[PDB]
Amino acid sequence: PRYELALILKAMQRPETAATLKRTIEALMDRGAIVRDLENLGERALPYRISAHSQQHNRGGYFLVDFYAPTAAVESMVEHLSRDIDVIRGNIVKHPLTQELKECEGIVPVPLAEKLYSTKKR
Amino acid sequence: SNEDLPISMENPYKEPLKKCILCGKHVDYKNVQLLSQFVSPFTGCIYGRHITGLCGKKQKEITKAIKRAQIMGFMPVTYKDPAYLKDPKVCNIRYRE
Amino acid sequence: TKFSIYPPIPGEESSLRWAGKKFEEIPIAHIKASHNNTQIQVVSASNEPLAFASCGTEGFRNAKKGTGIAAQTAGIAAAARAKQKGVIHIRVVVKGLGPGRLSAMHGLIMGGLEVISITDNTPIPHXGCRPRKARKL
Amino acid sequence: REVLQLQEEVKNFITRENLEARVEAALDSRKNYNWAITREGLVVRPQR
Amino acid sequence: KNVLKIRRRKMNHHKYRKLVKKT
Amino acid sequence: AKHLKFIARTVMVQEGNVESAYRTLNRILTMDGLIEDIKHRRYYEKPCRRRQRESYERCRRIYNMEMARKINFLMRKNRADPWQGC
Amino acid sequence: DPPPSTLLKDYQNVPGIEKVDDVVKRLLSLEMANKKEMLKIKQEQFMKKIVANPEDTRSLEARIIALSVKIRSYEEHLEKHRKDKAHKRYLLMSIDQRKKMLKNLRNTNYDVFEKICWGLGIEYTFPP
Amino acid sequence: YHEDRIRAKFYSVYGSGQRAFDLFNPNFKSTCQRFVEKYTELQKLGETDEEKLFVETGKALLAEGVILRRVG
Amino acid sequence: ATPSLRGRLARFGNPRKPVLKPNKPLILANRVGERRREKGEATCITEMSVMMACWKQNEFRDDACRKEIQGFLDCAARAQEARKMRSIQETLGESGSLLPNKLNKLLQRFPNKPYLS
Amino acid sequence: RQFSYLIENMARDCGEYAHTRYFRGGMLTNARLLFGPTVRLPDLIIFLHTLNNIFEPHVAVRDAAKMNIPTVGI
RNA sequence: AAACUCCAGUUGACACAAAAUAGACUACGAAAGUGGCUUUAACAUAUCUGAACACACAAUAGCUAAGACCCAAACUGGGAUUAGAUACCCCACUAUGCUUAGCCCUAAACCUCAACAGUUAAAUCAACAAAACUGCUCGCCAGAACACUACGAGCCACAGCUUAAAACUCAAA
Ligand code: FES
Ligand SMILES: [K+]
Ligand SMILES: [K+]
Ligand SMILES: [K+]
Ligand SMILES: [K+]
Ligand SMILES: [Mg+2]
Ligand SMILES: [Mg+2]
Ligand SMILES: [Mg+2]
Ligand SMILES: [Mg+2]
Ligand SMILES: [Mg+2]
Ligand SMILES: [Mg+2]
Ligand SMILES: [Mg+2]
Ligand SMILES: [Mg+2]
Ligand SMILES: [Mg+2]
Ligand SMILES: [Mg+2]
Ligand SMILES: [Mg+2]
Ligand SMILES: [Mg+2]
Ligand SMILES: [Mg+2]
Ligand SMILES: [Mg+2]
Ligand SMILES: [Mg+2]
Ligand SMILES: [Mg+2]
Ligand SMILES: [Mg+2]
Repeated sequence: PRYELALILKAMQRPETAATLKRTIEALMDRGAIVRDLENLGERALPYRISAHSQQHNRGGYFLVDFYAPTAAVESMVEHLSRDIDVIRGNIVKHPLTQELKECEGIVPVPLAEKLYSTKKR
Repeated sequence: SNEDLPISMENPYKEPLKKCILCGKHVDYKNVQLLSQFVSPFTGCIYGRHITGLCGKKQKEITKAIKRAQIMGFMPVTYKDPAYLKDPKVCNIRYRE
Repeated sequence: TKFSIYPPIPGEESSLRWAGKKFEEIPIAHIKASHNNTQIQVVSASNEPLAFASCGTEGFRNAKKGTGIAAQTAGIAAAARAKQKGVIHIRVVVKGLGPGRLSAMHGLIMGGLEVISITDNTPIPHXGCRPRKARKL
Repeated sequence: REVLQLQEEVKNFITRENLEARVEAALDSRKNYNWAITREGLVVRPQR
Repeated sequence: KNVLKIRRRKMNHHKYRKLVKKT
Repeated sequence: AKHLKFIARTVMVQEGNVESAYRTLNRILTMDGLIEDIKHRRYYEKPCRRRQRESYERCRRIYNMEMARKINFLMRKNRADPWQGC
Repeated sequence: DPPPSTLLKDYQNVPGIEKVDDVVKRLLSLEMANKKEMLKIKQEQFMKKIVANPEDTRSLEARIIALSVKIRSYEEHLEKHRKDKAHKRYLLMSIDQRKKMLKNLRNTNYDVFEKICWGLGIEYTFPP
Repeated sequence: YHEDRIRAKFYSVYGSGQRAFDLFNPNFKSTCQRFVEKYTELQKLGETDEEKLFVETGKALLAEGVILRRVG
Repeated sequence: ATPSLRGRLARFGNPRKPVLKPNKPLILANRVGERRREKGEATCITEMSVMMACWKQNEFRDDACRKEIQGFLDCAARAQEARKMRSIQETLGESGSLLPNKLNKLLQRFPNKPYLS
Repeated sequence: RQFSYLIENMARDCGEYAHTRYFRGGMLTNARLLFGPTVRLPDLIIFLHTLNNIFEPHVAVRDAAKMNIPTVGI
């Protein structure tokens, strides 16, 4: 199916960042994935401090990898990302653009619930 | 019979159903700016739908997106990112007197 | 400019200053307001301790420690030792809902310190350790 | 129609040939998923 | 309703369990 | 612990008015539910007891909001008697 | 199981699917789909092999074939999840509902009952 | 009534008339009712399109001096 | 907006388990609760603790603590009158939205009708 | 009460009777005690409003039927 | 009061535990249950009812074996209270709560309201509770107590569970 890899990489210089991305996309291809796109979301401060591979991180490079892969590749890819020392945090989610949003007509108002109690005189 | 009798039909004056501010829009966990508009600035607490004004479907989508973004490293948990404090105030809550 | 209750964000260029010092450089008064005691530690922005006082160190014992006037006295004591070290403006970080939560802050002000901000750091676990069982009274 | 649309997209997919070239092209660009909503339901794109 | 019927059963079971323990 | 400090639950003091800053902070923590949460967490509330409390609090909200809605609806009729003497 | 290269049931009869790039064939194959898509291909094979009208899905034959594919999916699921009591219930209930279908098919159309048993490899058993 | 469809559209397009209803006069005619009567007259002349029968009605009233300020 | 009550109570026709278990019928009474007096607290303690601080430092000699002593007496005088001012306003309803007596006469005219007539 | 004065005058003008005030328990069903053993009750009760001021039926509707008095009512 | 005083506060590092807010939502599941994130598998039945002679499940507690261990905590120990205190109150700590592999098969397992289909008219209807009914089916009930007991039988259960009486006794319950 179509997946989206949200990848936070260690803040590095351009050459080491390209080597990590190439090494990560090749890992996907070795597992049968068809990589569709690679997006750079920019280097930014992390929302909180993240400890990964005996190091503390405050900044990271945010990247996205849109790809198709067999269902069995996800479990194997998660294991690969856990061992790469240049990856702070990598998560694979089902691509949000696959899920089609149903149309919404609007807010149907809810009337006050009726006849909850018998009409006998109390 | 008679021309002046009422005729059966659907209400012509019926107003269109109201829609939430996010009706028809995609809620992504990567859009932290949007998600930040639905958390407390001081505590990061997700606002209930009575404050956000969202429908049930979008309150859930926003809630699930916030939780995903927080634990995936896109959004802080204990406070609203200060970068988004000057964004449009869409929630019905006032903390200053 | 209009007043902002939101603290200045470190790394951005703010105009607010206190005795020529930025918010990131103002010392911190840590108030731990427990149910049976109140502990106050004033530290520098670099985490250097400057003064420590608690209701127990001020000669209060047992249930008298868990009172407002006891915390107010502890605040005055910490403020006095901190003022001698060059502290005027402090950032207050109070954790706990004890009786000395607000009274400990008054003592800091009566002792000659100016509070520029108040921060609550009361620990709230997001799901954490199971607390002790309820009391039968 | 879905096979035709997909057949054009495959031309822009990443391969082992254009991998090094596509990586450098990504490092030079920036993708922004951030936008805000208003009380009237209007999107407010970021100032970039 | 009161628990008077439960209270009878409670005592029977308590005395029964105690008898079994004693013997 | 891993987050930045002096952002969460932080209120700045205006013109040395520390009382108004503390009242504002206390108002923030109350509206977000932290004060009641901290208090309920001092002793463990067993799940059966928590469900009963939530049910009681939800039924009270419905009743209180419905009684308030009726008061506001009838408040216009608190005007002086137009037909005094009849 | 069908080969992974097998196309999806939706894209197998589109004109020109055999001349598209190999990459496009992978993206429309079973290899790039979830297991539920493989079960739809298995259901199609059994229908053509057994039922007279492979397009009639409401016949007692088609229901027995559809349920037999679900039953095999539960058995494969439970082979990896042996403590999944929820799906163990679904399997036992589904086996009982196929026997109730087979009973009714045996009583109404024996010639079709025999082809269903041979095609699906079901050994009908009379209850004790 | 059939004319309620014409009234619903008129209020949407042109809003409520700035002229005030006088519900005491049993023969009062509002701008909407004047619009509805012209709309009915043109329909009886054989025109059957709805969007076209609505635009021609506005022009006729403007020719007669009626003020029709579109809401948007 | 009031929370929904659809499908919340255990009833015939409602498949789900009950969401709410009200111990009282959710039916509006024809009266509101009575104004609940606020728990009292000691006042003027700040001035009281400044006077007693001077006494401690001056061997309980009033001659040295005249300024603080007068301040404590003024706080009590102001607070003593505050007892009369609040009580007068509390009965008048100057600060209350409405008085429970006034709010109940209004509900008497529009009683909730949970029965058919 | 908006029409109490109007109705009382109309009754006097036609030579009939009006009761627009609070209706005390038993005016009809206990009339002999309240007025006297020889009191003559109404032969017809006309309700211009059949509801009381709490939006329930006027008690005299039930009591008129009890006393077998025909009622006209808006 | 006892307890600790290699204690407490700030900062940093750091789980095989538990899962604020959202939730004023009312969803999922046969029930038991299920509210941190991700992915994979996945939620029977194109009439209905139906197994106490079967099959598969079944909160908490508990048993067996090997592990983990923050916190809570039967028992136990100490402090206090009391006429006494085998309790309620305070402190410490264990079995246990967790994981894995097997057992055990019980709950006020109750929303004490069976499944399916249908109705809101007639008599609306003992009372209260959550208005009154119809068709059809299975299950169950027939004064109280003895009795969640005795015996028999079955069961990985051996101080257990399931099924479950009688005698004596009462004129009530
Ligand atoms: S009202 Fe349409 S999605 Fe919220
Ligand atoms: K949580
Ligand atoms: K909640
Ligand atoms: K039971
Ligand atoms: K119950
Ligand atoms: Mg009772
Ligand atoms: Mg007994
Ligand atoms: Mg009750
Ligand atoms: Mg059945
Ligand atoms: Mg069990
Ligand atoms: Mg266990
Ligand atoms: Mg412990
Ligand atoms: Mg232990
Ligand atoms: Mg766990
Ligand atoms: Mg239960
Ligand atoms: Mg039962
Ligand atoms: Mg049944
Ligand atoms: Mg039914
Ligand atoms: Mg009996
Ligand atoms: Mg038992
Ligand atoms: Mg037994
Ligand atoms: Mg036996």
